Amino acid sequence: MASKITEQVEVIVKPIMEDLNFELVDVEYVKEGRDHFLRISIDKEGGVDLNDCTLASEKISEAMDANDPIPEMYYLDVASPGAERPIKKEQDFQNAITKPVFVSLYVPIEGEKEWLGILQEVNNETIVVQVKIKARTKDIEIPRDKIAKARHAVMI
Amino acid sequence: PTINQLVRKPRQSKIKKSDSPALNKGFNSKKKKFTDLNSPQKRGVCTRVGTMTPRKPNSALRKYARVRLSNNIEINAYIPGIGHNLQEHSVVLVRGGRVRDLPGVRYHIVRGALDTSGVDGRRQGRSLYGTKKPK
RNA sequence: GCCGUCGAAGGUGGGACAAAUGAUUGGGGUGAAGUCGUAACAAGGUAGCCGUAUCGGAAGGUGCGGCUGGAUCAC
RNA sequence: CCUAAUCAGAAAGCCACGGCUAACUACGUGCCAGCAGCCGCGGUAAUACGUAGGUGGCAAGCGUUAUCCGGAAUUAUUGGGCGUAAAGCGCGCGUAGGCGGUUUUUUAAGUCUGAUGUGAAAGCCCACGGCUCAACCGUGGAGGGUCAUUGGAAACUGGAAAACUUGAGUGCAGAAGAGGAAAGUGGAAUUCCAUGUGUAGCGGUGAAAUGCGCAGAGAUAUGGAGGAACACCAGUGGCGAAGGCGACUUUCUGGUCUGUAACUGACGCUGAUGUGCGAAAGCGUGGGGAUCAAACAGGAUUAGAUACCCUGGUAGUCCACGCCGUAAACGAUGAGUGCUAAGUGUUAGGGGGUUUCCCGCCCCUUAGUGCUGCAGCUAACGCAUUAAGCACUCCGCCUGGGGAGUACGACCGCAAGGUUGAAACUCAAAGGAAUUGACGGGGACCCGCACAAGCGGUGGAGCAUGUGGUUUAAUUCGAAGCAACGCGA
RNA sequence: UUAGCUAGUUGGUAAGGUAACGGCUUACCAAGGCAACGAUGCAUAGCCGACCUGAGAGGGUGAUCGGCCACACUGGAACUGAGACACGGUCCAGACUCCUACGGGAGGCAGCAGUAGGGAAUCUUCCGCAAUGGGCGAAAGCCUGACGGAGCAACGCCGCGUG
Repeated sequence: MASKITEQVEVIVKPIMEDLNFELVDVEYVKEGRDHFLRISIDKEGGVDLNDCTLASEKISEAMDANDPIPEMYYLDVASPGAERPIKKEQDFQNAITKPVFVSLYVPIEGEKEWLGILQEVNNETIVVQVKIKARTKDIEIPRDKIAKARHAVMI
Repeated sequence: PTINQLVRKPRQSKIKKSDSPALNKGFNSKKKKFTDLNSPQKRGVCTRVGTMTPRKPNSALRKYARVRLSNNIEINAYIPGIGHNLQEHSVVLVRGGRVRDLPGVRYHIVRGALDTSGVDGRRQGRSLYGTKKPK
């Protein structure tokens, strides 16, 4: 159960940072009628090379090869995610000043609240992104109090 | 069926749906108009890369990555092939292909011409694998 | 030159679909732990259909109705 | 484009080789890397990874991908089913409509059967001309209407007219019934309970708990109550179109057929829409509640115990109408038509002869419902006069599995929620029949020192070797349930 | 899982109005008129000739090319002229965007190249009017992004070898 997968989290968080010295921000498992899919978001550096995923997956799989208190075998999903992150905290927005983010704010336009812009600078609640919508350039201050949903976005 | 009911009916076929949702650029970059472009290729980036593990006995560790093409539509896609030099948020070309590794995915990257560079040590990449004739 | 027909365009107000959002509430799971709950026997176990309901968290069972169904499986 | 010369000399590759499909071996590689369109290969040994060769295919190109059809007949008009793998509402009534009996004419509507005008052109096919040729345009022809018009025609369908009849009608004689719904009548008796007797326990179990209960439970016999469905028949009896329809009776009707040919004269046909009827549950309301009964709890069980084994009781089941309209309403066999070996019954008929009622027999069919089986057909299964054989008008479905009868709409439904009805994802299967294995246990046949009945061996005690161990300077191997231990030896 | 649509609408009356026609639009009176044989609504769409695969049946497609239709920043017009409510007239307004002395002026490639971007990328910001094709005339001629021509994309066939 959840307690069990947490126990696996502590036991296998050792390797991750004695192997690739990564840290798992979490391990979560999804299942659809088969060995469930334990997505372990491995961190360390942000721009994780694919090799830095292959070798890390080798390490973690070998670690759990002899370690599986959970009776059945399961899919290890070794994830080395990028910077893309849901922006709940203000620091989440502060780190992302480099990269574009998209937010859903209490005042939408055209029915839906979700809009993507590319941050130029950090200004507390106010936003000076080069938000680009409909091929339109502008720095639009999106009030965070309006923001019902906010996530850091892909850079493309 | 009877001739009359045959007449007042089309006898419709069982026409399929393309299991490859290959909606290429079409009108994505104006008006965001959905357009069934059948392009064999769009340019686009894999914002994240990953690696799910296969089960035993063939522990053939397969690696995935989530990608956005010219239409920028989310999908987790596996990488085939040996050797690469790309990373997170690298531009990649993905071809349509469903393999025995994992469900939830029906496409595949191609090697040789973009950030996921192929290897020119073999001779099979003489006309393919993105790499030139091994000379 | 004025008025008068029409007159876009454009906005105003009444509302409709509305669209994401979402007041706060609700439902759930959850014990890290703040209650402190004990500490005995741990289950005396069960099993050929469908619809429908009443529960069982469910796992199923009481079912009501009428019964079509098509044991196991290998290299 | 052509000529003077230029050499084989510039100019060509690529794909594949397990097979599928053309072509393989050697090697390094090691179930790992991997390859990977499919079967799947690769575990060190690969013609399935890579390399070299060798081969093939192919080339100014090759390979991959995106899509359309062939395939894919995977729409099944051509060119599917629904006996079971996917499919018959649940079953109706019927509007339109679908098709249309026998014969006599007209019509020419069609239909056929030419003529006309008219189908841009090109492409289009054919021939042919040019471009070396090809590619290619061109040339003409062909082709190209389901177009309009007129020539015939009257087979056919459609009319028009004329009638015929068995179908249909309805006609007369009968035969025929769980058909329907209303109403009443009875019964044994769930349960409850009256009275009287009567214990001590009932009680459920592993123990029982509980729950009932000593003031009478469980039990009894006398007595009822309520509501319930009606002990046999009962069956391939039957009615039905189904749902379903069996206590009896009646209600006032619906249907059943034998014979019938009564004679208008096709009046027929299935049947989109529509649309009625309709297991159970559930439920609205208003009653009943006799059971039964979820939930329930007492309560075994066990922190927990409703889990089940209890005890009682329980919405509702049950009466009034609606909602309910759904199901295994399943034969997943639409209906009608008529044909087609048999054997061979039924359920009602009839007839002939047969004989006393032939009722007794037989045989002919009437109309169904059998079993075996001609042919036929099905993957198989089997049907086979009642076809799943043959054909015909008319309905619906089915489109891999499943995703999901589920989403969702809409409508409806008191509600329940229903009806209705997916997308997306995913997998190469899912699936059907058969076809071969195994299971998985007793009885019975049955034999054997297997026993009975006795009888022979081990250790008792000690000794020789061996099996093993000890230690050794070494204490040499190889093996050990039956199938080791004087075994090799 | 698109069933009601429906009021100048229906028809006529008189006017006008256009080449005509009529609710075509006015005023009249009247209530129509469509609706399962699927109106209506929605999506979507240029049309066909033609083309691709298929023995064919069929299915699918609709590049140039033939024509037909629609459009020319957007809306609302209207002058003109045989004919436009005018792909490269106009007016206005809406923007849009641009610029101004800020007072208001200015523009509209779904013409052709090309540009930017987009896209996987698609061809000259090429030439010419040699050939025709117009417009205007008698003509030269004007312009011709029609078209012709060469120019790029082994993009497609065909064809020479790569002995």
